[PDB]
Amino acid sequence: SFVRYKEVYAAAAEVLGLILRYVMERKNILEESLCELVAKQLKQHQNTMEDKFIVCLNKVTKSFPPLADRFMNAVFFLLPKFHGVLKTLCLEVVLCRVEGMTELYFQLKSKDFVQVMRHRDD
Amino acid sequence: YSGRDSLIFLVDASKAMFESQSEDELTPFDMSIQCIQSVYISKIISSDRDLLAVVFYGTEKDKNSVNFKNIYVLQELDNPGAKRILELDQFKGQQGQKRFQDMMGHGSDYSLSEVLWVCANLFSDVQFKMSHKRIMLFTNEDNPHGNDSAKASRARTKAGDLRDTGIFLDLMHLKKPGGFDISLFYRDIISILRVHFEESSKLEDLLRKVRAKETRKRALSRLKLKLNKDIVISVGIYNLVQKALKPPPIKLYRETNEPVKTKTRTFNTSTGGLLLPSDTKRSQIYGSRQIILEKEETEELKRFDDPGLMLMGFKPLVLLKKHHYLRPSLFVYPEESLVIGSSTLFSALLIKCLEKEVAALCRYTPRRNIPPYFVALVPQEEELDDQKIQVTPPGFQLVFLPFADDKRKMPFTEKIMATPEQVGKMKAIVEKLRFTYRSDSFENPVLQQHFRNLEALALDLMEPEQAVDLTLPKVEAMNKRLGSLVDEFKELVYPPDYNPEG
Amino acid sequence: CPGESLINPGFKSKKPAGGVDFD
Amino acid sequence: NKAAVVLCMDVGFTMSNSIPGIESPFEQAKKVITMFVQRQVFAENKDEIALVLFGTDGTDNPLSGGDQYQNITVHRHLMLPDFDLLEDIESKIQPGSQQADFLDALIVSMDVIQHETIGKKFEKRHIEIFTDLSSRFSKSQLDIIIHSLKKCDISLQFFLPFSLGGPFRLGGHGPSFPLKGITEQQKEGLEIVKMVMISLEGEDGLDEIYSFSESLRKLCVFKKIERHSIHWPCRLTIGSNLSIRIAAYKSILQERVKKTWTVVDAKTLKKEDIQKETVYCLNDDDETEVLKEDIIQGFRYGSDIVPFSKVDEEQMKYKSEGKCFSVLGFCKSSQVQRRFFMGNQVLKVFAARDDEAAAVALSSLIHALDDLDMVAIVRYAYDKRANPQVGVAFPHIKHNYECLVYVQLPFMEDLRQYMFSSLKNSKKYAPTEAQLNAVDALIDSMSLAKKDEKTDTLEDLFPTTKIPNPRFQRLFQCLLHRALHPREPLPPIQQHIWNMLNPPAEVTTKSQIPLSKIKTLFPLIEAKK
Amino acid sequence: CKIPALDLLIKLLQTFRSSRLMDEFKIGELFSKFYGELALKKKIPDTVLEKVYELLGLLGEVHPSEMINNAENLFRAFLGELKTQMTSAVREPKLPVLAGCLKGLSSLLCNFTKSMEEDPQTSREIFNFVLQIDLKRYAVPSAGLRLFALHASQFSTCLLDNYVSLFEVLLKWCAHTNVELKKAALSALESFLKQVSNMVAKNAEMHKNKLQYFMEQFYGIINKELSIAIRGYGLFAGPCKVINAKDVDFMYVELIQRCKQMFLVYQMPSFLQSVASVLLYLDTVPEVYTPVLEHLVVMQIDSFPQYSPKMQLVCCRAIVKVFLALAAKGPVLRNCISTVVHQG
DNA sequence: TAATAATAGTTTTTAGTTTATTGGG
DNA sequence: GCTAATAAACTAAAAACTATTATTATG
Repeated sequence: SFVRYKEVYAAAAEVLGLILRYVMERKNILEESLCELVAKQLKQHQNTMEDKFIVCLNKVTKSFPPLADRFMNAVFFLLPKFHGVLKTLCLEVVLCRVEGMTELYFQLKSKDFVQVMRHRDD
Repeated sequence: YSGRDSLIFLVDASKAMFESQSEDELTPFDMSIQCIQSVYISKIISSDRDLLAVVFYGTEKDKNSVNFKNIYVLQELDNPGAKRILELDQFKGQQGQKRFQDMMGHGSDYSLSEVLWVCANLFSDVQFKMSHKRIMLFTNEDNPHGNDSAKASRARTKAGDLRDTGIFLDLMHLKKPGGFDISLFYRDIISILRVHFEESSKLEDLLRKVRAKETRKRALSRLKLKLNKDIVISVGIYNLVQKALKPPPIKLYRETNEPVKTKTRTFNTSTGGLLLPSDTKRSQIYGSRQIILEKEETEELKRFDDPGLMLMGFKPLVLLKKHHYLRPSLFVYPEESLVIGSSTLFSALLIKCLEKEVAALCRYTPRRNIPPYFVALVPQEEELDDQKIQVTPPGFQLVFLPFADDKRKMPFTEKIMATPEQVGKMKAIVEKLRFTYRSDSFENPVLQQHFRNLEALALDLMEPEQAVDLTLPKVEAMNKRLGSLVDEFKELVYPPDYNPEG
Repeated sequence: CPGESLINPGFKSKKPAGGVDFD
Repeated sequence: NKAAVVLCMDVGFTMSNSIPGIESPFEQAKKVITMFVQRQVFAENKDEIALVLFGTDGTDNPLSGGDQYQNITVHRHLMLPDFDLLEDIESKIQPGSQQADFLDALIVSMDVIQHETIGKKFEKRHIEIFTDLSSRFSKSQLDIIIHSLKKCDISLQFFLPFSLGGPFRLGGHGPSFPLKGITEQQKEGLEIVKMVMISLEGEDGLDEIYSFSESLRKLCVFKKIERHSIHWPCRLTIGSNLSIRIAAYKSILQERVKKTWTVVDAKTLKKEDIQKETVYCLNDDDETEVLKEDIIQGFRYGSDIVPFSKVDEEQMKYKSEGKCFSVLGFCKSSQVQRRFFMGNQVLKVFAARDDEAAAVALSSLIHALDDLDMVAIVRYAYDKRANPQVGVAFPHIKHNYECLVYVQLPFMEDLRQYMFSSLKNSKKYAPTEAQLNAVDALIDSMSLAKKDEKTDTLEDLFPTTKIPNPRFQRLFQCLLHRALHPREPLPPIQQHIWNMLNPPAEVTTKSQIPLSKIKTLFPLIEAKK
Repeated sequence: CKIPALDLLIKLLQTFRSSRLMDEFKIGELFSKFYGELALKKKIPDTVLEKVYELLGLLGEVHPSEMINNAENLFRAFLGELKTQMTSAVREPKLPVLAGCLKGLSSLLCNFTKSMEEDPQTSREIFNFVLQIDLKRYAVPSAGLRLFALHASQFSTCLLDNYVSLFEVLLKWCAHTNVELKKAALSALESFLKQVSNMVAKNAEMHKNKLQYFMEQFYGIINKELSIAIRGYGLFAGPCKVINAKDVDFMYVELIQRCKQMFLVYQMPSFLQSVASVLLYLDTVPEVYTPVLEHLVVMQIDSFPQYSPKMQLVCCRAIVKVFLALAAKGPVLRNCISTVVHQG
């Protein structure tokens, strides 16, 4: 939650996402309470600012896809607002959601994918 | 600065809102039409810097970027404009509704998941700093999704997701003869016991036109009051009351209506060549001698102290004359941005001065090259109403002390008394005319009439609304309640031949 | 929320001007 | 109209000297007369001013018939002042060596007034004299002088180097001169002048004798040469069957400079050679010029702008029907707080003069409203083109007259709402007991009110409302410096201006220790400017 | 007027720098229109929008008399703007872009105007003296340095005072961060040194400044600072020919000693320029040094590589200077040039 | 090789004008 | 019976308020 320099919360997201990927080395689940804690921390004072929020969410989904379902609409809601690499960042948040194949076509076309894909950002 | 407010209006395109059990009353469609007209007029007056949209569901046709059937966006999220008002008014009335039904469908099925999707997309289109996301639905039936259990399930799932995403859904009761039937399908689905055969929940205020600028919260200046020279405390200065003035006009062309800019030039006379500020010399002629000076000395002669406050001392509230008023007062609040910990000391000093009933007199410097006046800081204890909402902010009232040369001399007036029975007559007259005054009771009729004319000409009305002036005394009622008392006191004081008018 | 304007969130509900009564 | 004012300054040597660390009474008197004359000139008053000097080395007056009114040199006769007068006061006025009776100077000055009040009229005849009372005087013409003043109605005000009734602050609070150092000549002169003006005026005689330093922060010097405020001839109305003629006055009114800064050339120093124009050219099309009247005002309307001429509004304006003052109702005085007193001036209203019935009615109203703790709601209209406004009328009774005070009141449009946090409920900002006690001690050491001995009355150590605004003083100081020295930098703010600006140093000495307590007990951190 | 205005104006600037003297002659009327538009009382144009001065700073045209008449008006406007901006008495030292713009216009205008022939020459010069901290960028100090370097000849007979203070402030400016500031300070310093050397050469009071300002620093010097002193000694060897000429070659002699330490790596061009100057002032040369200087210069030519382009240019300039110096002595000319080309 | 830091862009007064308009003589 | 300011409305103008964005730092 300490957003003063990027390394602080960046490395915090790094370690916590690694933990959530390798908690009990994916052999047991009772630390889901900690997943709720980190999700709340995301909700607490970060959805009101939503710039470091997307960064930490991106990293943790790079380390743990199944959490991002808690913010699908959220990560969709924030999509058109950004215009720089932030957009880019949110993009790979979608990449981790192979489990998100419920429906994305209507989302992306409503999110107006065609402009960002048409734009030349390799 | 903080976020803005986003409003979404979603009316059902069906048969229910175009019909009523009593056609003498307004159809739900049409009454919603005047409702949106009134709210858009109020928004234009107050906060035209926000986003408003119009969209319908249940229509036979559809039009939306999401391309959902029976979902037709009528207006995108935008600042209100007279074009929107007329675009809505052309469908107003028991003939505008027939037109709407003519070139626009209505009555088909729909999906609340679909409308939630399209409204979420529309809100997502806004890239500005938002704070409020209010969605107003317009239907009088909780059944249409109770018919299909899966439809209700997905609708309430999406509604929960939307309300968790900061979206606020509020319910507009609509006149259902069988009852709006709340608590059956809505309070479990809306973001928040009479079944509401009627519609009026707060539609009375929605239809009520409001004329107020309602400027958002802002800081006039964060001055930094010095105690002696170094123990200095950051404070915030606001004006909870501030004169509302007519916005300035807009110079435009009388043949294209576009605003024409103006450029202003200082130049020669003998030659007429364009000149520079260096060529400009301040002059002042006293008697027969002209003194020449420049601007910089003019503001430096107004520059004595740094922008801030310099305490003069402490004085009981009784030592100030009630008629001693110069300029409308200000409000002072503790500030912890520059000086941290000043809130504790502000609380301590407020408590101590409230106990000691002494106000703090200070030397005030608003900005650079500004005159330091004398300001009295009266304690202002917080007051809560019945619902415990702050009706009096906690802090200080900063009033201004006029100088000796800020007061004018008058011809001397003698003292002439009156009989106590005349005083009793005055008391009886006052009691016959007594009431309780509140600050929210009287407006500026001149401004209200100017407004009404402005919207009337914007709407191209044949006639403007007449402003109701509450500053006009009802002479007939006052005379009815007084009767004898007036001429009784007249005969008591004024001679029968000597009327007040010579 | 009670005592708040549904027209404008964050603002108190507005009531029509009461004029004057007599006691 | 016009005031026949003359100044009689002693050019004696006695006040040419002073205690070290205290400016000469001659010098302080020169400062006071310079500020008086700078106000006179820079206000461009139409009041003739004359200067008579007694105690001069020479003698120059029409009454010098040999051993009569000697050491009296008349410097200036009765005419309007000028910058030449200022420069003569600054330079031509020098400390002399002779002394003379001030009664002789009074007789000479009054004779000059009589010889020069002719040929015109005067709203007032006035004179001030600066003296230290250390010069011997012959108490012989006191009765004749008093009778002549009564028969010709000339007002007087006197000022002294020492206080009338340790630290020394010229033009500021604190003792001006100890009262134990006055010579017996000064004491006898003080008694003589006390009885003279007590007989001349009555009991308020002691109110016109003052000190220089206290007069530097007060309008007592100008208190007898001012102009009354014009009335507002109108009629209050109650219903359709009661109306009383009124004469309102702006008791409190913000002051502004009456001389704007004219712009002239940098070479010829002429406004004529430097005149003005404005240009309305199209924002596009290579700045094509829109004709001056072709522009028409419009107005912002939400997201749109509508063309809208002034003629349209003036024919659809909500007209105000003339000048009227209609009462709208009555409410309790407790229903109003000081934060709702709007407007930039205070109308201390009055009824029509010489209307005893109106006076009786207004007194009855004042009594009824005061006994009931009650106030009135009234509507104001200056004239047809004015903007109607609402205001509050509350009683105000003086020892010699009752009155009603009008202050304009706001509408809902003027109201704003800003939410706050309950500091009294702030758990993170609860003051400690030691901090509270230190704050209380500082307040005791800082208060400018002392409970008067043997009485319940309360005194003020800083009478702000009797001090003028110091923009004009420094303004005129720099103006005269530039006029006399248009080659030199502006003179800084004079020390007496700080003396009136600063509170008494005794309160500061009391607060010395509790201020240290506060700064030690509060961990206040700052930020970069 | 926004960032697009910024970029359009800089585009116009770089256009005049690139395109100039071919057909860009439709600008005098544009110049007058720009003068009028800046003279507009409406000072909405931000400090960033002040690059208009760089706009008005013009060198692409022959500048007919119209711009000549406007020049004095511009100059007094700059004096007023500088007086307004610098004074911290008004608590407004804000000159984020204005002062640099005035620098640019003065640089582009003084190339053909206002030499040392009148009083206001020192007046604007005074505005240069006031040149503490510039927020990690240091735009305007470097600007003043460049402006002085361009027209140091326009400030003569009035820069002689404060000589030690100017010298030390130049030293500190070239001894700071922002290497661009350092090189601008070096350019201004060398221009100042050239001007003062010329003045004291033509001054009959050269002894005064010599004993007051030059010998002190010259002996007190002993990084490029040493090479800066090498320039100083080489240029001040000139005036010593006027007074105590017998010492001149004497310093030249010890200069030889210096390159003895050098013989057994950027100070050599300074050595070459200094010896070129002294030989220009010298008349009789120790012939024992001729093979010595031959060996030194050919070793310098051998040491030409290992160099960045900048001091390659510096060293070639110094080589040209030494050739010009040796050009004064016919037999020395021919034999030295033959030997140097052979060995090289 | 990639992070921070003054920094200009919309509101809002407010000092100096500009309007004729009542008030008289 | 001989003309007379005046506050309102109108400007300019100046400051405070969020809101960003080169810039070294390091390599």
